[PDB]
Amino acid sequence: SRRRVVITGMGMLSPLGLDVPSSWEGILAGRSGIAPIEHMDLSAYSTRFGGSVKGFNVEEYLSAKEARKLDLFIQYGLAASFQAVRDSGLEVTDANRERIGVSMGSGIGGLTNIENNCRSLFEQGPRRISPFFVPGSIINMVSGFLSIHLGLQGPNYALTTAQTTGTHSIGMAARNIAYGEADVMVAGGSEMAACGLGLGGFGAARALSTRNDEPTRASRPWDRDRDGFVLSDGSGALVLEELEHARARGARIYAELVGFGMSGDAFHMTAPPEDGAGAARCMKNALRDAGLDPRQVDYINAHGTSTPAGDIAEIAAVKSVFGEHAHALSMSSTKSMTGHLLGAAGAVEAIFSVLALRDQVAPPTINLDNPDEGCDLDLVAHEAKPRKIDVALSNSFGFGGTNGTLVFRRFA
Amino acid sequence: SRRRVVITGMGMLSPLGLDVPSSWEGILAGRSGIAPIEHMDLSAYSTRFGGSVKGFNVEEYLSAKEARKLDLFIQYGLAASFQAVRDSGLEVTDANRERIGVSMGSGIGGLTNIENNCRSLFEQGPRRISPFFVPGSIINMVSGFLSIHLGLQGPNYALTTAQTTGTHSIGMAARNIAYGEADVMVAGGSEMAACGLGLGGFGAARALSTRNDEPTRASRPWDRDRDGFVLSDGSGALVLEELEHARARGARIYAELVGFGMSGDAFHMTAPPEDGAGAARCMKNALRDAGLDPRQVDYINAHGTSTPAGDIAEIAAVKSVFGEHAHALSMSSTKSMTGHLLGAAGAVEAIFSVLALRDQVAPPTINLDNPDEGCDLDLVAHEAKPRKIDVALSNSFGFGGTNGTLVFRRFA
Ligand SMILES: CC(=O)N1C[C@H](C)Oc2c(F)cccc21
Ligand SMILES: CC(=O)N1C[C@H](C)Oc2c(F)cccc21
Repeated sequence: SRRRVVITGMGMLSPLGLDVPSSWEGILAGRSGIAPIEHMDLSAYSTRFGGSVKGFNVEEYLSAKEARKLDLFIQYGLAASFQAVRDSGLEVTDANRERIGVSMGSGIGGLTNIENNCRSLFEQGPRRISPFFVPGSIINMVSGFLSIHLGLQGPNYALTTAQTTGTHSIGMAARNIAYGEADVMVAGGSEMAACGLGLGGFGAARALSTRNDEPTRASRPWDRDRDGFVLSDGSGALVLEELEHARARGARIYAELVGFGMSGDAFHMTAPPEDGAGAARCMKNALRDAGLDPRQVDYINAHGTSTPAGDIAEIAAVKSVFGEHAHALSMSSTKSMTGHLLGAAGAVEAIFSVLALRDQVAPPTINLDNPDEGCDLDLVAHEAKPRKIDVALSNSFGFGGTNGTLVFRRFA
Repeated sequence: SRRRVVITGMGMLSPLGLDVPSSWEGILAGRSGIAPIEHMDLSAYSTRFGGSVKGFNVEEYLSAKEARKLDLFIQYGLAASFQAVRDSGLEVTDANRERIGVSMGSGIGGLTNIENNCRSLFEQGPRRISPFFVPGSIINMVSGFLSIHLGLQGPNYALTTAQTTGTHSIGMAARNIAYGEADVMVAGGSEMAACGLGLGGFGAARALSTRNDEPTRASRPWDRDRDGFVLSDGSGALVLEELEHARARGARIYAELVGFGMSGDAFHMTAPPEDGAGAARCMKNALRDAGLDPRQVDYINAHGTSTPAGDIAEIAAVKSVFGEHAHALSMSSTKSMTGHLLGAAGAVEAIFSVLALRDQVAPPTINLDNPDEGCDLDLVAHEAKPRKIDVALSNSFGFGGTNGTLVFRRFA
């Protein structure tokens, strides 16, 4: 029968820091992690900035000879995963290794590596493709390499649900534990899509902000002057653990994962419906799953991408689900500061939602200078808001009409 | 307690055929789908052959306009999915659409689109990248497009576990139904990694057969002269359905899905442990999940990739799990005929496992001319074997050490 699931460990690389505390300090201070991209020449591109991980040292985690064969999305995913496992205090033994698994996802995975090998193929030939091309690039290898390094023999898989990946990964991992398929899961996501194909591809779709001359002000969810999302890199990982398992070993419990919702829009390959009907169905599924009155919700970490259609669909969904309570909860987009980490967005934002619960503070939506028509909720404009938070919701929506909602609450 | 899950619809593209019954006729006749790859200059490549889909007509499924937006692997995934839904007879309505979901996956995703867009980027610059590059290449777009086309509002997601993708997709969709998150799921996988990048990337690892002179004899699981796997393209999809839901509408039931197991080797990035310890744990987990004793298994559809280490690990795992029953079951690799469809392997092989139950026949392992040291099981060498089959397993053992096993049983 269905078991309870708590969060005992968290790990992060973000545009705001190389761990969780440094990232959360930036969040509460309203700091932007967005800047012109330094790692490649983008003069031919319509967008030349994003949220890079700054000063990442993979040799804090892995030998250079290994790191050299792994795409950055794997390196980031492993770094966050190692942080989360160390943060949990869990010791992997012969007695528990079959009961610990991993579900770390990505939207696009090792596009940098694939692009670089495609260049070798076209300019030189197939004789110059890296022997590590497949295991160093494909999405399931965060889960794979983490299991090899820590000895995890439980369920080993990866989700790829575009911008919903991190949320689905955590929710599905929580169901594994709930249903008895595992006692512990490391779950979240990682992304590094800032290569020519990624920036060029999102650029060709005209999905990105082109605020090149003022990158820190580009991501402005629900602001009338928003012009699309800001591409960002990094990783979030959480250690999810069955409650009695956590209690038995005296684990520090950050919060309880009480609800998970999924739904499909069945509307459009890339556009969200204006009424946010799929997002509403998803949140209602999650609140029913959590056994909650919707009035219990204190804080929503929105998807809040800074796209024209996405931001207004989320206001419409929150008003539909919460009615008059929509005006009492606080909702913010931390993508205002981090930008959009794509398949990692739901992972870092689950962590921010747990820290909102730990610290009793709603992170700000920076850059919300002029809220757009209908954007008249408490969106925590500009400055962090200390407040009572017993229940926090994290929402994600993605290409394919794919929706995910996580519901966290304080654990006594 | 848990609901029962049956198979009510199947769909396929393979190197043997453009649907299930054509592919299966090929399988029982011992026909190879392997041939030199056409319309590519593979001069510089060490492998020039594979399993292509022959004569695929996407306009049976999609408008020319929607087809131009989607990678081949997505086209193949949608063809299998549409076939499976038609085969099921299911009518989607306002009363059930929130209870019907999709989990169609891929191991490597859109390498053909990535190649073509790299060509544009490198030749002409980023402003020639296709506007539909990202949404037309990402792995969750089979689930995405299918949900939009058929109006499916249930759980919408995509797995990517390398060569285990199709097995995991089917198993996790079965869990969704068994635990009441959906009543119907479309599940499986699709792959198109011919392309220069697949043949080049697997070739760089020296993982492929290089038997260019005799492509149909290349894939020879457990044969002492095997020299690696054969890359193949296509798709498999099943309609999974809660039993009472199937009975109420008078569905034709092919078989029951009674067990699903997962494990991680936690061993190596691409090679299994010599004794297949992880594969043994996975099969034991799947049998425990079905409440079956190993003695009850009649037929195993092996992973059987034709890699020297993989094939011998499976023999050890099966001997380990089945003890004095290990010679009584029949185990065959249909990859001997189809080659290795990577993330679609487990999807087409689940279908072959269901059809073994329907038709009471073990498909052959073709090319098994000289079984290797210790390969002394009933590997159904050369010719199909009519036999009693009540319980059929399908195994996938993929990169990152990620394992899946499905257990099917006759339904009456
Ligand atoms: C875990 C793994 O696969 N390792 C770790 C091992 C210590 O070294 C490596 C290497 F040199 C090159 C590539 C990978 C690895
Ligand atoms: C030592 C080092 O730089 N770090 C930083 C990070 C906050 O935690 C770590 C970890 F959990 C596992 C391995 C390394 C590190």
